[PDB]
Amino acid sequence: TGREILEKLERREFTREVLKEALSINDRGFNEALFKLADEIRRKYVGDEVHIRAIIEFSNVCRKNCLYCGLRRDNKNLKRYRMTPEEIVERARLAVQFGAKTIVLQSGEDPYXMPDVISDIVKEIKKMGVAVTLSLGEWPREYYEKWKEAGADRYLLRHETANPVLHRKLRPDTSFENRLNCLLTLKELGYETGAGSMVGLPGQTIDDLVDDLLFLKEHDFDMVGIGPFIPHPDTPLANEKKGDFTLTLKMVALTRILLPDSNIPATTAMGTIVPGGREITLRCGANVIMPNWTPSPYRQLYQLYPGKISVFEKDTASIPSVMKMIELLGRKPGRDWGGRKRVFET
Ligand SMILES: C[C@H](CCC(=O)NCCC[N+](C)(C)CCCS(=O)(=O)[O-])[C@H]1CC[C@H]2[C@@H]3[C@H](O)C[C@@H]4C[C@H](O)CC[C@]4(C)[C@H]3C[C@H](O)[C@]12C
Ligand SMILES: C[C@H](CCC(=O)NCCC[N+](C)(C)CCCS(=O)(=O)[O-])[C@H]1CC[C@H]2[C@@H]3[C@H](O)C[C@@H]4C[C@H](O)CC[C@]4(C)[C@H]3C[C@H](O)[C@]12C
Ligand SMILES: Nc1ncnc2c1ncn2[C@@H]1O[C@H](C[Se]C[C@H](N)C(=O)O)[C@@H](O)[C@H]1O
Ligand code: MET
Ligand code: SF4
Ligand SMILES: [Cl-]
Ligand SMILES: [Cl-]
Repeated sequence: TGREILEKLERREFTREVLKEALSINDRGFNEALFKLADEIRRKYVGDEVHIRAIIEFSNVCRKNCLYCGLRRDNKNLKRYRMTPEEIVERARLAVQFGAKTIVLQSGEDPYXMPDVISDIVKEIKKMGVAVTLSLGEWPREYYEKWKEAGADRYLLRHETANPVLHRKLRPDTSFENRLNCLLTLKELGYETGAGSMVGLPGQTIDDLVDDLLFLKEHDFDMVGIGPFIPHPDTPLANEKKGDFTLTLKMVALTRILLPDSNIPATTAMGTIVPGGREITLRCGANVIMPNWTPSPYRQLYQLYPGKISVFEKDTASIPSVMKMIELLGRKPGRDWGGRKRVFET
C-alpha cells in the first residue's frame, strides 16, 4: 500500500520494487506524502538556502543531431549565433554584479570555442571570485582536463536516459557508454559533476525511470537535473506527447530521498509545462534555481524546446525575479558558492 512504500522510503530500503511501486501509484494522498517527505529531507540535509546559478547560453551552434532538441544540426529553421569571448566575460561580470555566486556557461556542441577559447573565458570569470560550471556536451578527456586547469569547478552532463538502446536511438551521434565515460572522466578530474534525465521521452517506460534513479544513486552525483520532455516542432519528435509534470515531480522527489545531500535544480522546463512549476519543484525536493542570463538578441534563439519562459522581459529581470521567488517561498538566497556539502552516513 502507499503507507508501506513510504515507510520503506523512510527507512532507506531502496529496492527496485519500492521505486517502481512509488512511480506506479497514482493516489493523491500517496503523492502528497511523498512530496512532503522529499521536502522535509531537503530541509534537514540542505536547509532553506536556494542557490542561484546564472546561465549564459553563449552559442546555439551544434554538431550533434539529438532527436528531441531544437538545436539539432538538421534544424535549418533556426538563426544560429555565437557570443564573442568579451561579450561572455562581460555578461558574466554583470551577473556577479547582480549577486550570482555561480556562472553556468552552456552551449550546443559548437567546435569553434573548443578547447582554448573556453579556457580563456573560464580564467577571466574565475578572477571574479565565483564558481564556474560548464555545460558544453561530450568532448575529449584532454579538453576536460584543460578546462579544469583553467579553473572550472563543475560540469553538467545529463545522462538523458540510462536505457542504452533508447539512448542510441535518440542520440544517434553517440551512446550511453560514451556519455557515462564522459561523466566518469569528469568525476576523476575533480569536477563537481551533474547528471540527470528527461521524463516522458517517446518509448521510455516506468522501468526505465527506475533505472534512471538507480543510476543516479549508484554514481552519487553532486547535481541532478531532471525535467519533462517537451516536443519541439522543428524536430523528428514534434508530434510526440509531452512528459507528465506530476510524474517528473515524483522523479525529483525520489532523487532527493535517494541523494539527500545533493544539489537539485527546479528546472526551467518544469516552469514551462506548468505555470509556477519551478516553485512547486522547490517545495518537493529541489534547492537550486538557474535564472536565464543570456542577453537579447540571442536569448530568444536558444530554444531547446518551445515556450521557454523568461523571453519577453528585460534580460536583467531573471535574477531579481528569482530573489523575489525565494523570499515568497519562505526560503533564503545562498550565502556561498553552494557547493555540495556531503553528510556521510550509513
Ligand atoms: C496551498 C494548497 C491548498 C491548501 C489549502 O488551501 N487548504 C485549505 C485551507 C487550510 N488553511 C490552513 C489555510 C486553513 C484551514 C481552515 S479552513 O477554514 O480554511 O478550512 C496545498 C494543498 C496541497 C499542498 C501540497 C501538498 O501537501 C504536497 C506538497 C507538500 C510539500 O511539503 C510542499 C509542497 C506541496 C506541493 C504542497 C503545497 C501546498 O501546501 C498545497 C498545494
Ligand atoms: C550592479 C548595480 C550597480 C552597483 C554594483 O556594481 N554593485 C556590485 C555589487 C556586487 N555584490 C552583489 C557582490 C554586492 C553584494 C553586497 S551584499 O551586501 O548583498 O553582500 C547594483 C545597484 C543596485 C543593485 C540592486 C539592488 O541592491 C537591489 C537588489 C539586491 C539583491 O541583493 C541583488 C539584486 C538587486 C536587484 C541589486 C542588483 C545589483 O547589485 C544592482 C543593480
Ligand atoms: N525537447 C526538450 N525537452 C526538454 N528538455 C530538453 C529538450 N531538449 C533538450 N533538453 C534537455 O535540456 C538539457 C540541458 Se539543461 C535544461 C534546462 N535546465 C531547462 O530546463 O531549460 C539537455 O541535457 C536535455 O536533457
Ligand atoms: C543545450 S543541451 C545541454 C548542453 C550540451 N549540448 C548537452 O547536450 O549536454
Ligand atoms: S541536446 Fe545538447 S548535443 Fe544534443 S542537439 Fe541539443 S545542444 Fe546539441
Ligand atoms: Cl552549478
Ligand atoms: Cl539542469
